[PDB]
Amino acid sequence: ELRQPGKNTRVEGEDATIKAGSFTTMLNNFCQISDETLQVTGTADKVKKAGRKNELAYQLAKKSKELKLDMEYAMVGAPQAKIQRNTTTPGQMANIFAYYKTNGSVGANGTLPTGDGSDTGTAGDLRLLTEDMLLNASEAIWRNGGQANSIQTSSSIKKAISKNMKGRATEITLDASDNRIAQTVDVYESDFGKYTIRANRWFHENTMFIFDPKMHALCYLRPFFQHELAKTGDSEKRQLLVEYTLRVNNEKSGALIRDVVAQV
Amino acid sequence: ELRQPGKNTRVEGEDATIKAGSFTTMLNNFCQISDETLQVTGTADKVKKAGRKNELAYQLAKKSKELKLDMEYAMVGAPQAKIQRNTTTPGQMANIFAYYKTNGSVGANGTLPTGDGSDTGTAGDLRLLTEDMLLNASEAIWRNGGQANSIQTSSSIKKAISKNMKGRATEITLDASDNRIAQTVDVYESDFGKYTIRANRWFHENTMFIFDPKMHALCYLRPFFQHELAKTGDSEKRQLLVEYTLRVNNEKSGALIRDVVAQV
Amino acid sequence: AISKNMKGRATEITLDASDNRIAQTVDVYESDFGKYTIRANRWFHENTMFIFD
Amino acid sequence: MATPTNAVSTVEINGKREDLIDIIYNIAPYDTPFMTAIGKGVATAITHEWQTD
Repeated sequence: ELRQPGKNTRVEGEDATIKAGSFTTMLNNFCQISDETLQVTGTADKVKKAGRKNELAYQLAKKSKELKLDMEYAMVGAPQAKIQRNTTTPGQMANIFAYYKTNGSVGANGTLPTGDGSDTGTAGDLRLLTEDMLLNASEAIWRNGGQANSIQTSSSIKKAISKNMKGRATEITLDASDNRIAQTVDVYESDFGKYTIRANRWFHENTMFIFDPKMHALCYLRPFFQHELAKTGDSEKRQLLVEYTLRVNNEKSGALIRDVVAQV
Repeated sequence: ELRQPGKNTRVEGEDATIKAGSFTTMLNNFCQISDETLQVTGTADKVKKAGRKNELAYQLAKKSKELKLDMEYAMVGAPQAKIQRNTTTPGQMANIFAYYKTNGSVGANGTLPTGDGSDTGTAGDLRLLTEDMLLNASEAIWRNGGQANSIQTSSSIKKAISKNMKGRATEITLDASDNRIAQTVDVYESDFGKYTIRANRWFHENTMFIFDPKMHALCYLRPFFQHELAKTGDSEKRQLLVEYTLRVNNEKSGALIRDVVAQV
Repeated sequence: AISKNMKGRATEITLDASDNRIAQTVDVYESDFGKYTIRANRWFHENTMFIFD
Repeated sequence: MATPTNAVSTVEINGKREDLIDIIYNIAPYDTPFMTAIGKGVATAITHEWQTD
């Protein structure tokens, strides 16, 4: 980042005085391992059943879908702080709840995260969702030069926004001849940015996230794979594994509003 | 159905831990019989009449129409719970009122059905129709992954909706110079779904049904037919029979709102 | 009376302030169950209305 | 949580090459709207003066 301007008046013919420069900042994240296991007895694969030819493939497909859902939840489901792996303790991811601390807002008696990813702070008292939070977040993003253009939140907050938002309005009129009734709010505009609002099934409740998709990355240390375990009897065992990490390019480009309740 | 995501942090290189899978759920329904009978004397079929040539077919057509109407009423006319048949008890099938218990709503001191089809619950006190009922139903349907696009209700509820719906709007405007008055509400749209509202003559009052046509089937054990009875005099008798049942694929793809009244 | 106060489903009935013409007449009534054209009859019995085909 | 006892893991072995991406992320803004709006000119002395009426 750059430095704040100052007086900078200087004196004519002066011997040059050296001014200190600016240095970069280091950030890092750890890796996480996810897995899923399955065991099916031999006799269950031979009996005739309705809708399935082989039970193993059915269960394996369901487990793979659940593993992808687990990866998404680990990404955005709940706050998470980085933990260094050890021979007795698991290694943990640092998600978005442990990085964004500048342009966001927190409830009363709440503490912001440090910013390195080692902690996520403490939650505050819930408050009603107002447009002032969105306006302040957009202004803060604009001040820091961010280019966020996407908004994601839980289904309840999306429902609350669509039902009663009335941005800079007081009437909300509808023609009597119109035969269609719609409750849909997707695009938010202001002097500082343009955003599209979308709902996420697995998003953490009482949270809103304004972000630029290009400033986040998911890095695979080991791409998702699977293998079969050792045969020790009349059953078959399978396992699937993946190893991943998450990188946030710059915290200043987004905002995270927490402890916001919808529909009172 | 699938399961909710969780922590899923895992430890490097540990012995694989086996966790249980998911299992399906079984649903079933019974069959029921409907009939009609007609007897016409020989004299009535010989005299001249205005508008008819043969009395028997003239009555039989109306009897068949009434049988179809009775089938429709058995489907949606009133709540019904399945009853096993014996030598003294008629067999009864279960309609939609005994299957939908997830995305719907009931009045105060109301009880939801069990779900198997053995009971329909207890009705609550009537309450006014509001926008948030439909909005919450749509959100619940969207959360469970259902894809419904039809709404059906009684004539009185359709009249009430078309009069004072005003979804998301605080006022309705009409041009003073306009000479056309219209009262028509057909399509309800939100960020979670989109439905078209239609009125049913035989629908149960104080009920609204949001559903998808592709998830409901009518199964004929014996297709509708008719036959001759024994002759015991100067008269002719006919009988008509049908045997059917109803299958609901998944109650999570629709909603059933109960105990709503047009006027307090 | 019908043209005086109908306001079908409406709540405001607005009129432009700059409009120099005032019109007060209702001819077509449309609902979910039918469409009707309203006409007055000189010889019709008083205090009666007839909806018919 | 076993991490079998004599298994060679990331903890034991040495010489892991560090990964550091070659991109530096800077989005600090730098704009001077007032400089762009106002006009430009040339001064030829320490003191620059003009008149008004």
